[PDB]
Amino acid sequence: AYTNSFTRGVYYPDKVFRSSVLHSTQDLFLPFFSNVTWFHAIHDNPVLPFNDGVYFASTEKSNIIRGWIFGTTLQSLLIVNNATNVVIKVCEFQFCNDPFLCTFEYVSQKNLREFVFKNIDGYFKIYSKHTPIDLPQGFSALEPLVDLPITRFQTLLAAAYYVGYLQPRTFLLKYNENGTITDAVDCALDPLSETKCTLKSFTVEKGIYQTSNFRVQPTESIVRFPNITNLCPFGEVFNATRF
Amino acid sequence: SVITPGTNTSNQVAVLYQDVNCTEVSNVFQTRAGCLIGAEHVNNSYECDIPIGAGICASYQTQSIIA
Amino acid sequence: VQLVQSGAEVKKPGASVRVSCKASGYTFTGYYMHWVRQAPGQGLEWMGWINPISDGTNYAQKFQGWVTMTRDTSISTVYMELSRLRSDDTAVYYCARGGSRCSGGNCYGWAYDAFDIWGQGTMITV
Amino acid sequence: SALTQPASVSGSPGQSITISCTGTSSDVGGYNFVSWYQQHPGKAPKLMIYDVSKRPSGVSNRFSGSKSGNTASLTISGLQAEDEADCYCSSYTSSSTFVFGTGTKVTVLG
Amino acid sequence: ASVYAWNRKRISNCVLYNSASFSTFKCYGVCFTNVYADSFVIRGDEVRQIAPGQTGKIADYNYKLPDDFTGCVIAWNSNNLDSKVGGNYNYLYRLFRKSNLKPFERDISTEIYQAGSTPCNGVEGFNCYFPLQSYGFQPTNGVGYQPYRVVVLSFELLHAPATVCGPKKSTNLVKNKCVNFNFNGLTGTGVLTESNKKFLPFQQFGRDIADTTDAVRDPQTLEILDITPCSFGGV
Ligand SMILES: *[C@@H]1O[C@H](CO)[C@@H](O[C@@H]2O[C@H](CO)[C@@H](O[C@@H]3O[C@H](CO)[C@@H](O)[C@H](O[C@H]4O[C@H](CO)[C@@H](O)[C@H](O)[C@@H]4O[C@@H]4O[C@H](CO)[C@@H](O)[C@H](O)[C@H]4NC(C)=O)[C@@H]3O)[C@H](O)[C@H]2NC(C)=O)[C@H](O)[C@H]1NC(C)=O
Ligand SMILES: *[C@@H]1O[C@H](CO)[C@@H](O)[C@H](O)[C@H]1NC(C)=O
Ligand SMILES: *[C@@H]1O[C@H](CO)[C@@H](O)[C@H](O)[C@H]1NC(C)=O
Ligand SMILES: *[C@@H]1O[C@H](CO)[C@@H](O)[C@H](O)[C@H]1NC(C)=O
Ligand SMILES: *[C@@H]1O[C@H](CO)[C@@H](O)[C@H](O)[C@H]1NC(C)=O
Ligand SMILES: *[C@@H]1O[C@H](CO)[C@@H](O)[C@H](O)[C@H]1NC(C)=O
Repeated sequence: AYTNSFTRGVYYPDKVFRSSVLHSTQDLFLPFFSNVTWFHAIHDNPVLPFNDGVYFASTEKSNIIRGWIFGTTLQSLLIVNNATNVVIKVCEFQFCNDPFLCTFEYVSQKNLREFVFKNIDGYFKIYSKHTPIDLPQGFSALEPLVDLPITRFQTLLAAAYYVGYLQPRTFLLKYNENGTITDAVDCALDPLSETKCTLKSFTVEKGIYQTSNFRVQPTESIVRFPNITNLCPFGEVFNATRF
Repeated sequence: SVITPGTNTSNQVAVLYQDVNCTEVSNVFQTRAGCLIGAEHVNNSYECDIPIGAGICASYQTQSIIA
Repeated sequence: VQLVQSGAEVKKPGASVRVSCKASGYTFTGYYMHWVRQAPGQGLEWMGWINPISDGTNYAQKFQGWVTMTRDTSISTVYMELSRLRSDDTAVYYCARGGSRCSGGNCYGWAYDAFDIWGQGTMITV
Repeated sequence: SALTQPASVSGSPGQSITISCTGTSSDVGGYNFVSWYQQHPGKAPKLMIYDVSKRPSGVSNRFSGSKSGNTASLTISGLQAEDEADCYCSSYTSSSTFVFGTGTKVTVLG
Repeated sequence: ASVYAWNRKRISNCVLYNSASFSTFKCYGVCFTNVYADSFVIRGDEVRQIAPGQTGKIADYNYKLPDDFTGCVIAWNSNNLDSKVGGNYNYLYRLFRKSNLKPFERDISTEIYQAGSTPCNGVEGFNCYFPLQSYGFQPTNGVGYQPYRVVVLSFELLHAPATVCGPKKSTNLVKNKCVNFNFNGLTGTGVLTESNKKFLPFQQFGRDIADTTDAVRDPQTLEILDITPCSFGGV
């Protein structure tokens, strides 16, 4: 079950706030458009592999979705959520995802919510936002953050869900003067996008502009080294031990 | 290199590989000045809106980009 | 160099018997260790080996399913059990420590550094 | 094993009787790893060759190990009355196994 | 740790270099927030391989320093505890692997290292080698053979998290004039005032378009106050 995709794959990992900054960055990002998983629930909702950062949303307005569990490092950690004793723990699998009911752990506190996650090469990073409505076609600010110390996924809980992943990219931000990135433009996702993002302004007059360098990548490689391989006598050189 | 009606005007764009031939990587054209894409070549002639080069110019007209 | 093992762990026929061998002075773990047997005027068998620096083994498939090697690092010791034998399985049986590779050190500290002491799986009478 | 060699190969001293420890191109000619042994009976044995002809340390005196193909071909490099004794052979083998010979009595002549 | 089976320690929110009874110390410094650490017992020769930009079996198959890390390492002779008669074969290391290690990579699978075409099928043989080795370090050891204990440190130099070393202090505060400032993740001099706004709290600080600092979440309340460079100008 498969779908288009659009904006709002953006997030705040930094420690530097900036007012109205219009800054641009080259992190991992969502390649926004035209490709997401979108699912009807069924009797199945299978597990699937991690892939270079993971992006999700779903609607189960009863809080019908329980949540997620993850494999890692190719013990990983799984967290389970409630109005109380919301907890994240790392353990072997012993369970099933149904509704009616170890080495590290951590504890903390039309409807839809969205979440996106990744490892942080020594940390781990968590992000979320929510809003009732079905895709998030129109942009708005996204992914306030949570994080953890530093492969696979599963989940637990007539309902709707969406799945995606991130990729390395580059973007220019746009702002509300509170220093919130109220808007963004990708470098990657079009030559026009590239043009705008390279010139570092959100609009430009009619005209001609130098776009980029390019090169034809080589088709392949050859190494026409010598035609012979007679043994050098180093087993003599190091070896007439009357040295 | 790329050609625009201005960002505010439209999402159309045209592109030029700078005096580079095609047969390497829609509307496609050759000019004695490289490989051109997205713009429309026009047999009518006009005052220069935007320079292409080699006596060639571009504009926006019949409601898009023209060359 | 030191090597020792248990002697005549005599039985009455049909049954199981245990063994232990010991080697030292040689850095006992240094390479996999081999089992061997012979009887007077008979040839010499090899039956397998154990690696001290793992739990890995080989066998001669003649013997698997009724021979029972094991090894120690708490007291530099190695062991074998010969199990529920055929009647008149009887000979002398031994330990040795050769094989394929240098593993550093004396780069061919090898088999007859340890191809050594003897014991007699047997039945007897007073 | 069916790998075999004779019995009571013998001679007067210095005549250098030779031992065709012989098997198969899957064992002796299978492997560059063939091995040889002798003793005065009842002792732990005495290895002279571990690979084709390479003698251990201290093993030199009146020894002439060899192999060609499916025969390990040790010459005892001349007898010297050294022997209330018997003589033997072995190799490493396929699936990292090992093998042994029939071995061979020795006797010495005038 | 047995270095092929290295063990992390992860520490924050508290120096023994205030003594030098320990012998050996490789370093890039002489206070800061929080750290990743590892430690091993190593024969005195092999320590050569333990630096950024290094060769050999350790860098191949047991551990890997990032060549661009930052951190420090302390070591000392541990013979006194460890270099005992006969034994100490516990202290293992990896001699071979199918591939060389990336930084802080680890592997404790123990399949027989086949070499070349040999389908060694989990059994040791010629050209079919068991992957590991261990010192078996003993009292007769020359110093190159003798064990040193070694501990390894590397620094989580991101500055919004709260943590510190043991030895640190802090003062009272004031809202005005030029002053010299410090925080476990921020230090300098500046002419502070209040702020017109507040951050997303995940950001420790505001920064200028020039990337200079502008405001910081002051731990007195994580509070937000906005700072001119101390009053200066031509004459
Ligand atoms: C001065 O003299 C000394 C003493 O001879 C030399 O010592 C040599 O040191 C080398 C290390 O640099 C040793 O090299 C390896 O040793 C391993 C353990 O012994 C062994 O596994 C290697 O085996 C290959 O080489 C052997 C010959 O040394 C071959 O018998 C063996 O089968 C291996 O070669 C295979 O050959 C077949 C057939 O062509 C191929 O199909 C395989 O692909 C080959 N495999 C490999 C892995 O090559 C290797 O020996 C070396 O052993 C040791 N010398 C001796 C005699 O053992 C010094 O090096 C010398 N000085 C100089 C400068 O050479
Ligand atoms: C994803 O992109 C490919 C390539 O353009 C396209 O064929 C496919 O239709 C897209 N996905 C969906 C759900 O349309
Ligand atoms: C900043 O945020 C506040 C509250 O959300 C709002 O009242 C104000 O208009 C915002 N100002 C700007 C410039 O975004
Ligand atoms: C944007 O372009 C359109 C036509 O290209 C024009 O009508 C409009 O005035 C432009 N926007 C502004 C703010 O001038
Ligand atoms: C440009 O490419 C075409 C084929 O793609 C070729 O026929 C032509 O000769 C090329 N231009 C020049 C100047 O060679
Ligand atoms: C442009 O002119 C050329 C030559 O006169 C002719 O081949 C071509 O068909 C014309 N195209 C159009 C769109 O008028």
